[PDB]
Amino acid sequence: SFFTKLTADELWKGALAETGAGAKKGRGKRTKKKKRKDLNRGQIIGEGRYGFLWPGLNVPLMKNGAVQTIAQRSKEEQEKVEADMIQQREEWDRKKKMKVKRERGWSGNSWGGISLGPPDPGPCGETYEDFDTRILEVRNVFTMTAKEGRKKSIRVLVAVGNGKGAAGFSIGKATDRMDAFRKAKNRAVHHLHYIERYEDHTIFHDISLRFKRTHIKMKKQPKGYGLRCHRAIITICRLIGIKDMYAKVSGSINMLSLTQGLFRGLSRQETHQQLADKKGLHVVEIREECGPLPIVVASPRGPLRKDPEPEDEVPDVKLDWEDVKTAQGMKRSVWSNLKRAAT
Amino acid sequence: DEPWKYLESEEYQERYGSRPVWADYRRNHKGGVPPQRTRKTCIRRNKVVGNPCPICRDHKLHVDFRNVKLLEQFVCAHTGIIFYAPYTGVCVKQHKRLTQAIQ
Amino acid sequence: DFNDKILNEPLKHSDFFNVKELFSVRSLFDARVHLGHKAGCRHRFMEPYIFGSRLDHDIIDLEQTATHLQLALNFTAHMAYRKGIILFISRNRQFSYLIENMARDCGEYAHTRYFRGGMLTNARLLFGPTVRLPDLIIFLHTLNNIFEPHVAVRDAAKMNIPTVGIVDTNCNPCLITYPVPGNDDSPLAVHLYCRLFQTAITRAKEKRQQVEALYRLQ
Amino acid sequence: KNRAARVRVSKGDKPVTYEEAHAPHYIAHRKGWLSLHTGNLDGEDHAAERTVEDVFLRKFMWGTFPGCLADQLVLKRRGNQLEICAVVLRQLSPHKYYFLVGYSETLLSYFYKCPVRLHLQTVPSKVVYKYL
RNA sequence: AUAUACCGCCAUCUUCAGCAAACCCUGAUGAAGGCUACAAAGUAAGCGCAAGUACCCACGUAAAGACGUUAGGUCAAGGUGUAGCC
Ligand SMILES: [Mg+2]
Ligand SMILES: [Mg+2]
Ligand SMILES: [Mg+2]
Ligand SMILES: [Mg+2]
Ligand SMILES: [Mg+2]
Ligand SMILES: [Mg+2]
Ligand SMILES: [Zn+2]
Ligand SMILES: [Zn+2]
Repeated sequence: SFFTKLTADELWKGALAETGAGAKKGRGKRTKKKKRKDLNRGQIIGEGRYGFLWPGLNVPLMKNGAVQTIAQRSKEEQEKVEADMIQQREEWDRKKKMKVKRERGWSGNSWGGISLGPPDPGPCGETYEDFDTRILEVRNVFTMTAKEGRKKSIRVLVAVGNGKGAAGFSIGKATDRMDAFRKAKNRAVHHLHYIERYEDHTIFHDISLRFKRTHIKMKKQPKGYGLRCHRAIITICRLIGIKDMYAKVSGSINMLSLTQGLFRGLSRQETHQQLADKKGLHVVEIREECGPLPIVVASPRGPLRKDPEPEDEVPDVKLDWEDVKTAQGMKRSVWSNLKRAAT
Repeated sequence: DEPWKYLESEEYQERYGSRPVWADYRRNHKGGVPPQRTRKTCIRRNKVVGNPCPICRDHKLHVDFRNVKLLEQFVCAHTGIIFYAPYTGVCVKQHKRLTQAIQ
Repeated sequence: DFNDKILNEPLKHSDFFNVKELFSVRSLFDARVHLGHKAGCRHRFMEPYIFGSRLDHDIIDLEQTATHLQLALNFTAHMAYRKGIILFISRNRQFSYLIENMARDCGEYAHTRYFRGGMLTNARLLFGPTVRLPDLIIFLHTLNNIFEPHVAVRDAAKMNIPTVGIVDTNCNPCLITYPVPGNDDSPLAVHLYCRLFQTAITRAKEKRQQVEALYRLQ
Repeated sequence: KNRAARVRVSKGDKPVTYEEAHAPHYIAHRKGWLSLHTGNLDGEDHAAERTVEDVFLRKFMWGTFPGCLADQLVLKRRGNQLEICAVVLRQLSPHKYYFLVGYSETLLSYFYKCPVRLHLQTVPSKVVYKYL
């Protein structure tokens, strides 16, 4: 009955069944979810079956300086208005239900190559529009409790960078995905590593290191070489501003340790000015395109050392069997040199 | 337009900007490493297939030897070696056409 | 731009605020700053500041002492002339009264009581949205009662705040920007440091005042 | 665990009003009755009729002023007279407000054979007492 | 028909005191933790406990008693999603 009727919000609650058993324990549902709808906004207070014209709400009260009165909307006008409402609801539902196209990063259903936009503004006011974000991984860690049992909390790792040699990574943990994202983005913009680069696009020299049982070898390359590296390394290099490199990872594959070790290496790298100021000699670069020409890169800011470095033959050097293999060419592997995508 | 004025036009800039054309294109393929041989063609029987390459989807473009600032899009300005079709994201047909055009 | 010129003028001049006249090695030996804990209390990073050992006791290099002290005083006086806010820390209860009193007399501020977690990093949330953190920290006792490095040096190195601490044989001068070797525990040395800082900051303040008065005249 | 005329606590982004924020055991302790009549008192009668007409007119005017209200009604029945008191938002036009006021007044009068008056207080946005 | 879709209403540990948004820090920036007052990293919105109100008091009795566990009970108070008789 009319008295039996009641407000719509409780109807929608009971129809959705948002909470009570389906949600808890994480059992969820087999991909059926009823979307709430607002009919209150849809039709204005005027519409009815009997299309009486109301000068108070439906029609302007005065026309040509003449008062109006109640009148009848005939059958043709009534059905016209009905068709208009039908089509309007159709376009409303169409615009409601549409595709969602978030840029495919590393793969579908993967949160790797997506950017969340620049960092959030600070309280004092600091717009980081130049900074860009990327999400390295996403994993749903669980810890158990007496009353809750399995408790899901999402952890996220993110990195951010200018594109001008300044960047930084961070982590964010929370029950909500967006909240964890925001936490991690703020943490990263607060914790920033800066790294130098030789010609604005490369490291100064080849590096090889290990970090928590994760071995890495990053090799300098000239211009137009490309980025044949892990996808995470490529994202962070895009953020840094360097556009060519080679990189290989062996042993463990853990994203956080990888990022930490890579940033550690790129921060401990040596600049040519520092190396000259340390050694006391003039640096000389030689190219393959340019002939036997000494190209001075940097000189010691202090006084030059008179005697040169004594040429040391058969030096004590630790090197890699993989490097020796690649130099000898006897190595063979179908998976090494491929026609991969753009950079 | 058969001439190369579509590039100097403003619609090309606003649609691409200062970046290359191949930069925005992305391939749908199997997991991890993509196939080493691109699709054979982007159009067939006056019909276009899904996810076509950019030069094929933009019919206004014309692969011509004369458009130097276009044909230099793919070959690196620092390395005279042209890029391969899996790199540029285009089909083999227009790839070969572009190769002989640039030659 | 002339304001920046005035701010930069004292930079090129060394000992421009007359800090060398303040201290002398005689006064240091009188205040017993050369003392140190036993060799068992020795620390690797503090080794090079130790001139030697005697009777299971360590002795500090007073030349390095005076050098670092001159550098630190000149820095503090430059910051005071620049209006940079300075904050003292000394968890030692034996001198909190005196330190707060000399801080009042100087006009500069201090914190002798228990240091609270996240006081500096989360200082915005603690106090308010916009708060002017002190541009310089100093330490009259680097270590806490538990004899571990106070959290303030780490937090300051984090938020890029310079620090000037007097380091005992047990302390870690690695994180400190301008560490001054000395005797943290002796009241004579404590009073000496307090008076030196009083003189320094007061000279800097009055010099800034007279300089800005001269510029207003001109 | 009892759930009665009270709101579940959320993360803290839930604007809540006084009456639905407070519990049903704070009626006389920290609230007032929305309706005011003597049918509940001893000696009188017609309490069922009072209550049914109360709920009827509440739901009626709620559905004839959709999206404009920001609280429950307050009814004041002094002898034969009836006074409705509501709080609404300044969303729609005063034209519509006055027209609907007159319409509802006339309908209530002709239906319940009762002298009726109505008062409403405008607010820019519905007041919030807490964020639950 | 489905309380193993739900709202609405409640049993329950509770004859509990914990639950916690938003920040910071530690662990090599891991799952996670953050307790020492003669004090060593926690700061805490909010909820609840509590306080106060009801009965005869300030005690006592009632009332209240959060986050959640039992897919706890209830489609037969009423309404309602889905599946059905129509
Ligand atoms: Mg997919
Ligand atoms: Mg009960
Ligand atoms: Mg049940
Ligand atoms: Mg009870
Ligand atoms: Mg109570
Ligand atoms: Mg059950
Ligand atoms: Zn094609
Ligand atoms: Zn000591």
